[PDB]
Amino acid sequence: EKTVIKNETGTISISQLNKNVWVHTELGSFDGEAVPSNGLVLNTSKGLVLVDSSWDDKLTKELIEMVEKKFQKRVTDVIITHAHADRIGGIKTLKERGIKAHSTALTAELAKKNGYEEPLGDLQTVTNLKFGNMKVETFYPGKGHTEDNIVVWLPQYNILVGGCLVKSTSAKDLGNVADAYVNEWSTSIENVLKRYRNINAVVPGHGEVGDKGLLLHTLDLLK
Ligand SMILES: [Zn+2]
Ligand SMILES: [Zn+2]
Repeated sequence: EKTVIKNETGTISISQLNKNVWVHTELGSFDGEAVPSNGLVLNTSKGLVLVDSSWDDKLTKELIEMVEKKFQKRVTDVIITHAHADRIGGIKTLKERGIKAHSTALTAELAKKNGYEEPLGDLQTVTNLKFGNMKVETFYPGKGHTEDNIVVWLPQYNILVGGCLVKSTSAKDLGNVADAYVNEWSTSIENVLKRYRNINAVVPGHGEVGDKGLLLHTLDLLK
């Protein structure tokens, strides 16, 4: 069984996928309803790297503090996968702590438009990063859940962070489609399936970790 570690109220939890990769999950509170959100923690020889922040600054601060204490190293970098609050809500905390906040230019453009502090806008359609020995690829597959959503691939593990482009099994509909492109979203998923033909685990933006079947599930929800 996978190691799971929580804060006191259970609003932040980390679950181990392998020696150096954990999923972080936080509960936001909205109209009295708990709404969970996932990202990744990468434990690298040169610091911790997160995929996504959290709903707000309070949660982002607590997440950073938890992982820095546990892994005994600093959070150095975060990859922001689109400009909604569950992804980027902690950007003020990142910037003031000197944590590098990577994003596409479009994500940065949308963040600014919406009144958030800006991430770096450094990621291209395909970008390859390396942190210590940890390899990370970012990929913009096209519009879907939002116009700017990217996925993150760990080629040493064939782990895909689908983010909010990819729905969990428990999701029975597409959720928030105000900012979505539902006629393009299938093609974007197909672009991911074509790029990564052998996938070991898929982390959705919300809900339980799964596998390639989550991509197929999302295709079915788009019919
Ligand atoms: Zn979103
Ligand atoms: Zn989301």
